[PDB]
Amino acid sequence: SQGWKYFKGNFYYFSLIPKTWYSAEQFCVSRNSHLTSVTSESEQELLYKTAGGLIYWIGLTKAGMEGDWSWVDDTPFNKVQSARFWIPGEPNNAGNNEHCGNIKAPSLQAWNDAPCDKTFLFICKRPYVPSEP
Amino acid sequence: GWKYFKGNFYYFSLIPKTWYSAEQFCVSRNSHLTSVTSESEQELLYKTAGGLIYWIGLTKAGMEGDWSWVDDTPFNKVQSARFWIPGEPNNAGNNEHCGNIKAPSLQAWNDAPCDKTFLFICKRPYVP
Amino acid sequence: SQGWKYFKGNFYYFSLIPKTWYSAEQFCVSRNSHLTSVTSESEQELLYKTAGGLIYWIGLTKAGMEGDWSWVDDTPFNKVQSARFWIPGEPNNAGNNEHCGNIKAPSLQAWNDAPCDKTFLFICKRPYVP
Amino acid sequence: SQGWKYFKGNFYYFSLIPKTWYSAEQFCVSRNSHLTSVTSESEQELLYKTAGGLIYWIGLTKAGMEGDWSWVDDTPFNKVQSARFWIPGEPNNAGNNEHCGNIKAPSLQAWNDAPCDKTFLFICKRPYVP
Amino acid sequence: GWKYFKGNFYYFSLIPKTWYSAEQFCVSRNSHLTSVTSESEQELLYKTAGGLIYWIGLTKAGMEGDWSWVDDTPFNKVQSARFWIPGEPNNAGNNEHCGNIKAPSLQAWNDAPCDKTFLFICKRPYVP
Amino acid sequence: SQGWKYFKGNFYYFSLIPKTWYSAEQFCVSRNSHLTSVTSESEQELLYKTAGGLIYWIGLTKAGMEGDWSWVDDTPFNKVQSARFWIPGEPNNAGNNEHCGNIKAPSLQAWNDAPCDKTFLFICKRPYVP
Amino acid sequence: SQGWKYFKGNFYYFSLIPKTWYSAEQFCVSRNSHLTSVTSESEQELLYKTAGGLIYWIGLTKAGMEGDWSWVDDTPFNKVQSARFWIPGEPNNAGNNEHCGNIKAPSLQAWNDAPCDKTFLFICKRPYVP
Amino acid sequence: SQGWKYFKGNFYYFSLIPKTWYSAEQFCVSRNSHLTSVTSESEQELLYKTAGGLIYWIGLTKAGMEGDWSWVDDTPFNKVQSARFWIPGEPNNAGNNEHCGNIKAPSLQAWNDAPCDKTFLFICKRPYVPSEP
Ligand SMILES: [Ca+2]
Ligand SMILES: [Ca+2]
Ligand SMILES: [Ca+2]
Ligand SMILES: [Ca+2]
Ligand SMILES: [Ca+2]
Ligand SMILES: [Ca+2]
Ligand SMILES: [Ca+2]
Ligand SMILES: [Ca+2]
Ligand SMILES: [Cl-]
Ligand SMILES: [Cl-]
Ligand SMILES: [Mg+2]
Ligand SMILES: [Mg+2]
Ligand SMILES: [Mg+2]
Ligand SMILES: [Mg+2]
Ligand SMILES: [Mg+2]
Ligand SMILES: [Mg+2]
Ligand SMILES: [Mg+2]
Ligand SMILES: [Mg+2]
Repeated sequence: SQGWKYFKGNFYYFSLIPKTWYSAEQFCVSRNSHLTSVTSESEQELLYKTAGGLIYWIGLTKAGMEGDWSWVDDTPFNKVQSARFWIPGEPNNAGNNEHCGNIKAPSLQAWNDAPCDKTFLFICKRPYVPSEP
Repeated sequence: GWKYFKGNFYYFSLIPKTWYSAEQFCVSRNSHLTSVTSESEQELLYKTAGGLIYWIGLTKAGMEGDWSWVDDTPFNKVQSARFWIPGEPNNAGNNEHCGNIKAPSLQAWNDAPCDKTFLFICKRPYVP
Repeated sequence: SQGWKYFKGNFYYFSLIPKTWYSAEQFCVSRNSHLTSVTSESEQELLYKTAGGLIYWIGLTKAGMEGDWSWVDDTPFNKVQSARFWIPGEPNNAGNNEHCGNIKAPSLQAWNDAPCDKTFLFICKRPYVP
Repeated sequence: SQGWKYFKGNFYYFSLIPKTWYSAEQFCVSRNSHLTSVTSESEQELLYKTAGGLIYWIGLTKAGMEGDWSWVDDTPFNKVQSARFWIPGEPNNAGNNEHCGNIKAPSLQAWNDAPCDKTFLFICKRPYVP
Repeated sequence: GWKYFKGNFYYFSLIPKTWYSAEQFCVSRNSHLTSVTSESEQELLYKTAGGLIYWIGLTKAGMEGDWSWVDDTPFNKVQSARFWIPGEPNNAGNNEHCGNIKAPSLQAWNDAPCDKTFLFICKRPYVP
Repeated sequence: SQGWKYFKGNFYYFSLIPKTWYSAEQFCVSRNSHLTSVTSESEQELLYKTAGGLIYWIGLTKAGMEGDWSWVDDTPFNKVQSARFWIPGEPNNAGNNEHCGNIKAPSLQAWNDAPCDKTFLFICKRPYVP
Repeated sequence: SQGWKYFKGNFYYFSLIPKTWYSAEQFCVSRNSHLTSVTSESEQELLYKTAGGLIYWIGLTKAGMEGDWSWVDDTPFNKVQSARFWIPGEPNNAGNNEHCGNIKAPSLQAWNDAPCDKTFLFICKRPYVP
Repeated sequence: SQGWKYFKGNFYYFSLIPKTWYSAEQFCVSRNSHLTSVTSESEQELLYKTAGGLIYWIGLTKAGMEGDWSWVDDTPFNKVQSARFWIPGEPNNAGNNEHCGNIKAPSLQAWNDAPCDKTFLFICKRPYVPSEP
């Protein structure tokens, strides 16, 4: 597929069709990828600038017993270093039912919690694995 | 309301949810949507289900869309072929990427769209 | 890789060279496999009969903070259903240092815990792919 | 334990007793941690300066049938961005037997591959989780 | 080599081509991949085909992926349901958007990927 | 729209108001239909029996440079198989001006050509949608 | 015919005899042409200047169950880019019976909808095909 | 679907996956569209500038008895006014088997004939039909 943008050792797909969070993950896995994690300011900047005004699912979901946030790609979640990327006042767990996260605002403070069963465009991340000629 | 069988507890829900919302329900209860790895466990499940459809932990994984178990039990294509309803998985509409227990038989499983809501079964390990 | 034996949807490799548990694991992963799990009586039977009274690393290892036993292939470990597959009195954690497990006796009570850095022959399991 | 050191959302344990790579990773998992991953220059610099010229196992290990490097804490391994962190000429798979990695040189270019069965001090990592 | 039947001529090719390359072959011969609109024409085709698979003018059209005829004969869902192999069209792999004559029966049609190569049948009208 | 009669996968509307051929066509298209084609004997039978000995525009019209007859619904026109459905001696092109066709006689030899701008009742055909 | 006029890859016939919209379109099809479409300002200007203040049927006709305008030569009708070409206030469907369109006013805003059964001179178009 | 760009009363989809010419058409029809026609310089400019260096099928195909070029959307083909949009020396009917057309060069002279059964990205065109509020 076209549509995979390179950045710092990964490729990033910004979908054209909207899915629920899990259906989006399943499309990523079928493409040897996962909904993206975000572990730096420069990655966050890529995603929000590319996103423009459109809302995209990323790999953020609740998991374990205390519903701590987690990344579907299994990156260990760093709550300290992730606090800077939430919209102010998010996560707000609107109606006690917002257990997945998307990029919503055009700022490094971009993430919002939303219900997993809601449909949005999504971002996949696929590793690049070079090899010496 | 958990039912005990062979080292696990099983929760047959009362409320329907999508496949992933059921899976997060189970993870909040220290469990996962159930795997099925023996004819006796298939039989416990379809006898308990009383003819109603329940999501189980079957979902697709990889580019080739091989089936997998959300609890990470390796999925055995050969030993489980017998556990599908004849004709399934049929991938209806190109959008059936999760599995449920449907027919009261060893040949019980169907593929269904993951965003459909059904009752669901969690499996929690008993650790004495 | 040759010398794989087929049973119920998996192939099994019985090594002829001893490794530590982890290095055994590494060898299996280089052959697209894992040290084997054991999840039914017929599989245990295959494995101890095949082993021929010789000792092999299997995929048993402690994990998490309670040191509960686990499978390195990520099969959920069923403690109740596996209790019958340990040699009586195992796992005894000799020296407080036996954090891996092997097939040691030719019996359905076959398994012993042993130190991970001891070297034994090992059993890999690989899924049959159609 | 008293001696966990804090940086950027994670705590680090520098061991005082040497272990094989897997026995080190079991000790980290018994402390609710894993052998450490390295995902930025600032983290590599903390680790090699703290190591103070002593060799420590880190979470580098081969995985998959290709033998690509990975992190035992399941952080996706970024081969492009990690190339800066190996000592020049490593991983060199000396002896065809170097399947685990440690912090060896006091430099941003610090890592070596070594036999998993060698004993070295080791470094565990765990995120702060309120 | 054209076979005459009920006001049309029919060409059973000797060379296999994709569905659209066969259709352009037929258009270069003042014809189209055949429509089928009666049991007698179905029967002429599957008896002449001698058990071999031929593309015919069946292809999908609209957002709902209704079948259509390339020669613009309106496609009658009710009168043609009988002309499919039982189970078809099954849309195998999500990529079967053209039709061929496959089984020697009134129940003859299969859906297949349009980029597969088969022999093909053109229909040219006879205008006295 | 009501008053549609079902036969073999289509519905048929027999108007009660006369139009020119084209305006009849327009009316059918506003009801998601076309002036009807006729492609089997049973359909012709339905249509002339229903018409009850009254004259109706059908979808027959000349098109292309030879003035061959055609169907406005784009069914390919089968000249050989339709010859039996014209009244003997039709189409006679009276006045060199009869470029549309109607069902006129209650017989399988039913059709006549007539001028397009004459007004008659008309028959629309609409596919049954499941 | 001698009198076809050429512009931008197409020839145009301005009739001398008036016909209903459909009988005009049949006359164009007997000349290997269609009532004309209009797809640019320069084509509209050629047509209204040539028309010289006389009304001509063009290929505008309703099609589909919604009654959207279309071109009889099957040029996809661009409703956005055609809005400039209607006389202000048209199509006004006078009488609920105006299903065809003609060039009426000598202006870029030229088109009116009129009853298809009205007789007017008409304009045929055909591409040059070497 | 996102990915539909507006221009002069139509929307234009530049695909992310490559198909044969007909399979591309079939995807367009499933989306209530067709492979695009090109009837002006300004439309041609849109397509080649958007395309960049990537090759896309357009609606150009041979049809009728003399294999004249035609548009799949049924726009009548104007050979005079289309001559300016072919790459120099195209169409060349390489190996007597090039019966479909794509946009290839980054110029108003952009079209090339190629075999219909070859796979390329493709462009669909969908009409916009406004209605007064
Ligand atoms: Ca929220
Ligand atoms: Ca199914
Ligand atoms: Ca022991
Ligand atoms: Ca080395
Ligand atoms: Ca099929
Ligand atoms: Ca007559
Ligand atoms: Ca008017
Ligand atoms: Ca060429
Ligand atoms: Cl950062
Ligand atoms: Cl232009
Ligand atoms: Mg997409
Ligand atoms: Mg419940
Ligand atoms: Mg060996
Ligand atoms: Mg220590
Ligand atoms: Mg041939
Ligand atoms: Mg009426
Ligand atoms: Mg005249
Ligand atoms: Mg696409």
